Amino acid sequence: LTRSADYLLDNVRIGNHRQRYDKYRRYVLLRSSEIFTSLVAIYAHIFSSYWQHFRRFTDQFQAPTGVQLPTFVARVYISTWLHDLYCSIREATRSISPLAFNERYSYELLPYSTEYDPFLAFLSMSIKPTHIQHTPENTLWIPILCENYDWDRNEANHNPFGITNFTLNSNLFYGLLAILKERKEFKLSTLTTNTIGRPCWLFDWHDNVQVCAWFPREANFNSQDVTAAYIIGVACTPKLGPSDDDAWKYYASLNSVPTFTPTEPRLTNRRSYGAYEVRTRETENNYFLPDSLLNIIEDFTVIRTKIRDWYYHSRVILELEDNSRTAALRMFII
Amino acid sequence: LTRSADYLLDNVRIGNHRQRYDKYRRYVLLRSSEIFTSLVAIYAHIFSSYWQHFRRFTDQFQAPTGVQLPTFVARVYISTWLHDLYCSIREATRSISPLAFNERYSYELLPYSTEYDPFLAFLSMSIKPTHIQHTPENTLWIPILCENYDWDRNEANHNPFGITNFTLNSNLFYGLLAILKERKEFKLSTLTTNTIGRPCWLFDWHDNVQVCAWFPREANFNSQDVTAAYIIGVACTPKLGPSDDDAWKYYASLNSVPTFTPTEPRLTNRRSYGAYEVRTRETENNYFLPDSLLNIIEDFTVIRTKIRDWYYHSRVILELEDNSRTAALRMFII
Amino acid sequence: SSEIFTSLVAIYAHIFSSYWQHFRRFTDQFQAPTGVQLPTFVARVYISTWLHDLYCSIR
Amino acid sequence: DWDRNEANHNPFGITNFTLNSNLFYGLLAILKERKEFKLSTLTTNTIGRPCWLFDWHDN
Amino acid sequence: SSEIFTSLVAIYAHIFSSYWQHFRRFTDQFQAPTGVQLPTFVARVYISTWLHDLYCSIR
Repeated sequence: LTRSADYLLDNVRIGNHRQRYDKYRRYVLLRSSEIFTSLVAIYAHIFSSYWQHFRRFTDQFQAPTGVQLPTFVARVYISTWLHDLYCSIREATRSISPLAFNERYSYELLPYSTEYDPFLAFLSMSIKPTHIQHTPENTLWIPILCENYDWDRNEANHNPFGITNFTLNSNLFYGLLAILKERKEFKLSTLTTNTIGRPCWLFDWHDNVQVCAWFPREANFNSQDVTAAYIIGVACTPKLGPSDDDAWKYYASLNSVPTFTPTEPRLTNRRSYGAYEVRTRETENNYFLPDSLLNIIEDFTVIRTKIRDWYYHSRVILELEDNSRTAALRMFII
Repeated sequence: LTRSADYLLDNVRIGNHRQRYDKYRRYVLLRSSEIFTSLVAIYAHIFSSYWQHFRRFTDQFQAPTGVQLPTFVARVYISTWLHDLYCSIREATRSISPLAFNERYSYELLPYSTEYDPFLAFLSMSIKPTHIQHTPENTLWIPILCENYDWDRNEANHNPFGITNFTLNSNLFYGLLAILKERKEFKLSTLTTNTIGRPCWLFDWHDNVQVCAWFPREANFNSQDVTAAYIIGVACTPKLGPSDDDAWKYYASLNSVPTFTPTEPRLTNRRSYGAYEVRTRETENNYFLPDSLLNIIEDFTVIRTKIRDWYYHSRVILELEDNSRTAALRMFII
Repeated sequence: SSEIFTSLVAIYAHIFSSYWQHFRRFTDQFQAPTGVQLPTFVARVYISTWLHDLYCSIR
Repeated sequence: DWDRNEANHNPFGITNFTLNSNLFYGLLAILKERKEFKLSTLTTNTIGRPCWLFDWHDN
Repeated sequence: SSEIFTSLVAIYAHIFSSYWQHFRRFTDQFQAPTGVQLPTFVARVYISTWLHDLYCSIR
């Protein structure tokens, strides 16, 4: 059936058509403050495990409040890593998608360090303009640390992103880097200058422990990205996966039945399915009717319409005429 | 980081869990009435350009009311091919998915032919239970010719599906097969005995020639399937792709604006995207209100819930806790 | 393209009618419009298709 | 004056322009199997010949 | 920078129109600002991007 296929392809009759180009750039805002706290909490314990090498170094500093000194050290460490993560994303967007560089990453910063522990040097490698394949849209996701970046040159009051306990201290950071370098138990790796990241920061984090991949495992991730998502025990991005929601139910008083895992009676029948599914339920306890039913009842004291956006992987047939159908059948069966 | 991943895989923390098995069965109802019409129309053309070879054999039969003899011969040919396609799908579902055999294809027919032209043989090879990979749900789509069949043994009265001009005729069919066999113009092909088909019949057909694939091209189809779908110039199934539904808009009477492919504004934002997208609108003429909302209007002389069903490819993290996070981090940075 | 069509139809109907035994059984299913002989009608169809394809050749 | 209806297509101003797919392809098959009639594949040149460019006068 | 722009847009719209069977489906997603044709729209975007990048190359 390849002669008919080739004949339909020589004309533009059929093909592989898409409306988006291959690595279509999508910005996605990182959490950047939940990640921060998760990492600070995971690193304060590592530091406390070997605190006999930091108890003298930290005698020069004073913690802001009842925060312990290992948490202070971890906070400064992670704030510096975030500061440098901005810069690593910025240099990655220069070789891939210069438009993201022009619109979101134009401000220049040099990184405090080129060496971090093997894990933060792994997320530095991963949280980058990552590429996802074999989903309906072939996308290049660009991580965004913040929408408006609030830069500053005095690095004592410097808090570019809106993180709460963000603290830059070059004295603390560089003393701690010397400690981690001279100690035989701590290992430091240099940051890799790659351009494409890994999906370790894109999984969807749901109710109990339900972390679920909205993209195929093949060509996307290899269980080392699930490990990095595991050590960051929180979501790195908002929910980006597909959802098949039903119609709205309305209630006068807050008699709303709790969302039962016994599968509360959904109104509409399901349309799309996956191998793993999570059922949720959103609420709106003060929703005002959309200004049209109000009109209708006001002249009472209805026509419904809905926009559907069917998204696909590609368009396969471009121009259908009977003569080409008959010619393709004729060169096949004659 | 592979040591940490093996640690998180021996202790079963991360994984590849799915709630649905690999070739998950899904019945999809075939058109079989539009397919029949378009196949008859495209085969009457190939028969009338070679009518000297069929004119003397078909002088003994009479077309029913006002049908031309090529159209009548094509109707008989296509009706017999559909009869045998039932049996192809039945014997394919017997082996794989024996429960769909028991509940959809229990009735036994005997096939009239093991030999058709190359294209009807290709379609017999393709409209078996197709396997679709790399969509959120790894699926096995099973074509259903009809929900109910209305069997009977009278050959001249048999219409096992709801097709208007379905005509079985044994003498005509076997004389026609003999003619196609001895004419060197026409090819014949033995029907294969495969069990998994091809997605030729599964594309989504929209208002224009906008025929689009809701599955990746890699591992699914190869543009011989696009050709086979092209020769059948109609939709073979209902629309199976995903759509990003908007919120309903309300109007008093039929005063709605026309639909704008120039993108009239949609109420909600966008959540899911494809490389190709088709925007449609669904009008509902007679919709009163939810009866609870009517109760609210009467009590007037608001709360709103909605069930969201997120679907994914797998569940990647099974059991999360800080002891395992700390262990898998320590074994990477110490 | 109107004089060419007429003269080509006229000179091809002659070649078709001297070999009409080979086209008689195939063309019994079609009907010529008003008073056209079947060789002339077949030549008209042939020449109209050739002109259709000549457009594409020049394009 | 284009249009897609095959039985109504008359892309030029010719009176008896008649397109017919079944007739054309059956006729081509006949010309192909009859050893009397020759067939030729259309070339893919780009410059023609002046066969059509001469000046025709009253005689 | 604006006479050059128009000269280049006009010269490239013709190149694009010569092979428009490969852009007629791609440009179905866009809408031209005014009575400007779609090959001119494609050429305008092409040349504007080239000018944008020409700044950078001179820089």
